[PDB]
Amino acid sequence: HSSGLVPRGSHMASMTLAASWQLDNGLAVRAISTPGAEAAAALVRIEAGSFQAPAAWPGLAHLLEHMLFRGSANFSAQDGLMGWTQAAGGRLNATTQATQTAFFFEVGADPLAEGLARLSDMLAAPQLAAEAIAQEIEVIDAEYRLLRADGETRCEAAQRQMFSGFDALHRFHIGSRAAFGSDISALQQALRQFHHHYYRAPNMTLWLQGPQSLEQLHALAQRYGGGLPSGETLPPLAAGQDYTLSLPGAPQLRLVFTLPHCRSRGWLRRLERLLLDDAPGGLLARLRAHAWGDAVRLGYARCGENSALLSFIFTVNHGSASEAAHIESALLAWLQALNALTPGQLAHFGQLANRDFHRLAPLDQLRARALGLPPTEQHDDWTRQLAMLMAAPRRRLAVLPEGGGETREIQGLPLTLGPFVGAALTPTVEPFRFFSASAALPIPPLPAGQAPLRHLHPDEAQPVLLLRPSSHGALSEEQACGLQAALRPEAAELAHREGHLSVERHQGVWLLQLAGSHGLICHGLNVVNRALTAQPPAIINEAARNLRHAQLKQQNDIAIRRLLAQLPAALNPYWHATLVGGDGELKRRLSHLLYDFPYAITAEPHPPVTLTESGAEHALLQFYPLQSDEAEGRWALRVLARLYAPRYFQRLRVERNVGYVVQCTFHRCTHVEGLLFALQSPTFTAEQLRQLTDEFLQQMHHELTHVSVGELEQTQQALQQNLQRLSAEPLQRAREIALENRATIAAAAPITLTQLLHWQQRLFVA
Amino acid sequence: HSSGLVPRGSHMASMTLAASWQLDNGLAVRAISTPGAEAAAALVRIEAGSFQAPAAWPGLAHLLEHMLFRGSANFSAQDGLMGWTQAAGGRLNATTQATQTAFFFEVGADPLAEGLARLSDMLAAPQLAAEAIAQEIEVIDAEYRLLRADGETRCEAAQRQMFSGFDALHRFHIGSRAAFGSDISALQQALRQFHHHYYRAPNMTLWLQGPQSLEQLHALAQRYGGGLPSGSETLPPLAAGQDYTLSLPGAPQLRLVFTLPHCRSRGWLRRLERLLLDDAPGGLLARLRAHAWGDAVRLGYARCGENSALLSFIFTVNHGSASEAAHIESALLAWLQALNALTPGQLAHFGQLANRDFHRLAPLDQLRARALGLPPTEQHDDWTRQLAMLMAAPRRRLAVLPEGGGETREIQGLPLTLGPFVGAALTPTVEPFRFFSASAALPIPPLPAGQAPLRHLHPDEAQPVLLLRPSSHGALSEEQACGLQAALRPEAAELAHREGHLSVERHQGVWLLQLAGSHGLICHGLNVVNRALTAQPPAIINEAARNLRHAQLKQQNDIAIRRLLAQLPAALNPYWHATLVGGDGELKRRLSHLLYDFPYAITAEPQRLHPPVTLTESGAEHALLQFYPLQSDEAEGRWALRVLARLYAPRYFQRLRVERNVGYVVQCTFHRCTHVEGLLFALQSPTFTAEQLRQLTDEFLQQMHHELTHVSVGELEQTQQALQQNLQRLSAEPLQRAREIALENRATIAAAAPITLTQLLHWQQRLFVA
Ligand SMILES: [Zn+2]
Ligand SMILES: [Zn+2]
Repeated sequence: HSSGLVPRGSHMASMTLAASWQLDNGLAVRAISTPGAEAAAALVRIEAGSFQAPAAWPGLAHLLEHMLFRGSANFSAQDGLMGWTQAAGGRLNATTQATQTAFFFEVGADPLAEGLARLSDMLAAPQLAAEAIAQEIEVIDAEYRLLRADGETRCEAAQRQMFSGFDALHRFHIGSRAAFGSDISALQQALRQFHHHYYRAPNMTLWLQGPQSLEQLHALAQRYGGGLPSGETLPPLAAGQDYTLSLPGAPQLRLVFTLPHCRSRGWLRRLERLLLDDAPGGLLARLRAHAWGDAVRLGYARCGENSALLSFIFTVNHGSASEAAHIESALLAWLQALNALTPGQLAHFGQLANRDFHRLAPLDQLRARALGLPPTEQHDDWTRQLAMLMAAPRRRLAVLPEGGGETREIQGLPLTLGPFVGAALTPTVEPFRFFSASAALPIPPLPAGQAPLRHLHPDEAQPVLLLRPSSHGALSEEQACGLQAALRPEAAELAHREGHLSVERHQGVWLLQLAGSHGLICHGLNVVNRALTAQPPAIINEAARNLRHAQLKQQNDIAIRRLLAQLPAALNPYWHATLVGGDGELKRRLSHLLYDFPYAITAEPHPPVTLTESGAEHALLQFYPLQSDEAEGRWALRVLARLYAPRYFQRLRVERNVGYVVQCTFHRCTHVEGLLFALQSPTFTAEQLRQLTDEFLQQMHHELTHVSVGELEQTQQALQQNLQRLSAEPLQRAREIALENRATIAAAAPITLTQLLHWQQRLFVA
Repeated sequence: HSSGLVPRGSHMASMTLAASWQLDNGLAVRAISTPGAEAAAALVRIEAGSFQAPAAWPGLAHLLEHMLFRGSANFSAQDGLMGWTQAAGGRLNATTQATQTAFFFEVGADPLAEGLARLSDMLAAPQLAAEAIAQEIEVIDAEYRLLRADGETRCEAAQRQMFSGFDALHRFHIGSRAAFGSDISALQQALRQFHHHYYRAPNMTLWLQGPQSLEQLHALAQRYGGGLPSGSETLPPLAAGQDYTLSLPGAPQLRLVFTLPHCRSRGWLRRLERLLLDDAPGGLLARLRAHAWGDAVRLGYARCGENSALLSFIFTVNHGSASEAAHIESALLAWLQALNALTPGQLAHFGQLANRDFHRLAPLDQLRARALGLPPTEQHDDWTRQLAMLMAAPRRRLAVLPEGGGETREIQGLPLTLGPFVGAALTPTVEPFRFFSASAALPIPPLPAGQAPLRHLHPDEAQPVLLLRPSSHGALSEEQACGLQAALRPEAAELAHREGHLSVERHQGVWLLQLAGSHGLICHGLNVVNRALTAQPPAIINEAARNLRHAQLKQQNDIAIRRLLAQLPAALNPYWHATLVGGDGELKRRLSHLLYDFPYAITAEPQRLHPPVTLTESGAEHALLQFYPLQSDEAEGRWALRVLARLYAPRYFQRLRVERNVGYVVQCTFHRCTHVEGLLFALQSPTFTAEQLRQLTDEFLQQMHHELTHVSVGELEQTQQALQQNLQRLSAEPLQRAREIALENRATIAAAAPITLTQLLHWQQRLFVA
């Protein structure tokens, strides 16, 4: 027995903390305190969506969402949450779904009260000015014309067509000039009645997440949540027909199960993490090995208080009938396999799934809690969930370029629906297998040869190896897809051992990234050399299907995103290697193992771009790069961006309705920093958009002289506060050290308006 | 629809992360990364306890637990975990339970690998030397004789007597000179078969928690957990038997014991506990106190086998009459039925409140809870099914009274005076319980015209804390203190739901009223403190009297060395002083006005030396307790004291506990008592006398008088660099952080650091020669 008498002084860990409340008005509150965090975020969810709009007002809810950003009893639209977030360099978005609606933002810690002040106000007392309604009728009709051509929007309408239950399921919900009406006065009282009936506190939930303490978060809830007003069932979905949908693009198989909507939905996040696992033995490895398919994602959509659709969305290869039957047969057997997961496997994959979640940004964590997949809990009723789903009614949507039927107006969208030509399911008897025990990491042999290696922040912890091609074009598009296909099994294995391996584009720059312990990078780099040398023909084929899918996906994007895709190639055989962290002996063993990397490793040693599109949509992407390498410039470009961005949006989006995409931002692309302008319009031509951007630049030429030195100091403090702090997670942190060089920049701060005005004109005149 | 094109680049929040693995060898690993934490901790739990010892070797497990801290293949007892935790100033302990055993430590972050090295080595390859066995038989037999006088040990033996199911339940498990026997080489073969059978990786779970990344913790778990043995039993559930009355000195108790399946999710028990211990009006404690049926409760949970547990509700009662016991059971059953009605919002509020108390624990204690106690709550845990499982479970009653009849008998090697349970009838229907649901806004209190003084450190800084403390030790009686607690305890629980804090607690000898929260909250709470504390109804003064007598009886039934620590503040020695630590000038000034109506005169804080204190006990236990106060209050002084204590602490332990078994309690530690800092020595022995123990401490101070000059400058530089890192950090929680600022003065203590040997020994002189 212990020989101690008095306990040693003890200091608590200071971890994440949660708390739940119900205000006296009926608002539910969920606070999450994350000490030390950079960002704070908030989200209000309302229990009403599209399905709750009156049958006579299609898209009423969509319109209400737009209009809440158009001014409230204590804030005009500019001083409201939209304009305040933009000045602040925050994030902000909202979503109207079938049965629920949500509004949410992300800012720095301190200005949280001001943000909730405005979120609370727009939710409680929107102006709903007839004049604003008139404007947003046009904005939605534009979004409606654009949505008539969107693959996902039409896929989701098609999926709902596979089920029945109630009228709203198959209604039009986007809205349109036709549907909103000529009587702007009767539209505005429909809005007021919807808002008055559903935007009550007993019908809302507020999530709060920031570095603030639970006590500070409670007070903000009481203060801003207390100022919301105080004061009906859908039947469940029944399975109908399978279908085929004809759409341009890579073919899909979407298996859609109709499920009850349970309170405990974290199991679905663990299911997602297993479904998306690339490891050998899993579902994706099997589909690729047989060239049945290449990717999957999970859709979950609540359709009512006790009714939901869960959709497994496969990108497939041939789109043939026997392909679909093999895929569905594989999914049902894999779901069976998941019954055998041991407690340790459920915990391992469950907490793997939750750390994918904790790595999202606050805004996106709150989104997932409110409308997406919650965090996993280790004592859910896993096998009871599994048995619910495998028995749930399920229908199949094949999406194909040629599919049959003729186009038809369904839910206000053009849907070409034809019968599903299915083959018989053939039992999948081959066993699936999943990670369980992690063995000791092999110790690779070192080559005698040796390649050059940059080593930064030596002998610091959490080492990261970054391998990148010399330039844009030193690695081809088809080679990347070959890299990703071959390393995908192995990166999955490394993720269980807590290593990271990825091959991804980061701001136009292909990076191979390797991180973990010292053993992990050594073993992993060895695995990379072998996986990429003798490439079996499955993986060449898969790489060719992935590239085809990537091309088809691009041709079917909206033009402004397609123009952004085209920016890297408009701005422009050896690789470079940089190790960030780790000791000297790590640097040297990696030096040897890099010699067996299949590509030679060498040691590391633009005028404005205008892109346009014409036709059914008009788009302008203007990139004004900074020619210099100076610290004072790259600082000024960021201060300029921050001052320009809210002005650009307010002038061209809210005042004049130039189009649905309106954005001026700082952007880095293939190591070139510069200012980005983006516009896409249904009416104005690309050249008309370039004219209005030039007009905005001329405006800024004379307006920034007059910026209150109050506004400038607050802007240069705010951006030095965002920027001096390197990232937490070491992959983002390793790029910021090796590539972006955030450190050297807040160095040149602050500066005078004379120096800023100087950098302005150097940037936007020839 | 959104008008953006490119995503704004964002940084993740750097929160807590968790991961689980299984090594090739079968070890389960559960990691928790706590970025920025000061401490790291590790626990290994082994699926074997006392019930698993062979019937022929009473106490084999207890001995194995003692003998694993006596050296292993790569580490002596001094270089091993015990001595190494002592050096680095960390925490260490172990527990053998009915069917499970755990070893765990807590240290600073960086040296975690060193501790895993030692922990791994002692779990895998203990020496188990005969000379140390025979030596440890003595320590345990002394622990046996002491435990035959422990109230809780005997209570836990009586509870098992109310159940049946398998032989080990009622066996003797402490061990004794008698039970261990004279054939020491046969004892050593028994240990080693026990170890070699149960101490293998497939039977072990490793918990690690620190500021390290998940990838680092994973690497450490591989390195040290992979060096554990490889290569790969049930007990039947428990039947209810008899109720009992157990006769023991001390405040009467009632213990209601439910026999349960041992399920895999037990976090619902932590929510039940948060509800059980809630002082709010409408709940269970408030009802017992309003009727003077009893004054406290706690929850016990004991795994007994793979699908058998005992859950025990342990009430400190008032009178202990048959009628009182039946009122308390009637209330508990009604209350458990009340918890059925909790809404999902109430389940989420109390479950997360519960987890917040879990997260206030130190790393070491979180790991203990996970492995052996109440895990964290999960918000979708079939609450009503587990409540329905509990309300349908067989249950038995143990009244514990100072005189209960029957006559002593030897049961589980313990003296137990079991009597029949005198049982009244339940009260057929009884009043409804109610629980917090909605939080209304907080009342704004009105100011008085008067005004009081109030310092104000760290102005206009967030998370303010109001500390009211009496002027000295005799400014508030141990009677009024118990009356303050009884009047605020209701009001403190309600502020806890709104996330403020209100406490009247003794902090290192200093009574302290603490209030923390928003500015609105402190004002409201301070106003409530005044109203609740002005006029106390006889109910509240009775409650205080019951609580005072309970404190007295607990004290005079504790182990001697603990009773002497309780006397140290008295042996060292009516207005109040007001401090605010954070907040506006307007907070300070309105607080200033609201303090005028504090029923005790507040004054401004004013601005001597104490000889050493020797406390002693003689009788069946012999205990000595010496506090050598530092008599100045210079910085270099209050630093040197902390260096010495760090240097002394393992030396005191290695010589007196290990090298000479001088007793089962042995400790040298810096200590701080009613504002006096100093060095504290504590010893308790079943053979040496208090004056003989004083002699070894006298002797020990001379060894360091000479030996201290000869300390490797690297060990001193190292000792001051670990001291300085830990000390310069101010606490996370704002209350501790408030005390450290406004009382302890932690910042100043390290201003003087480092120090050279000449004034370290200069300070050692003043402390002990005078
Ligand atoms: Zn012991
Ligand atoms: Zn829209």
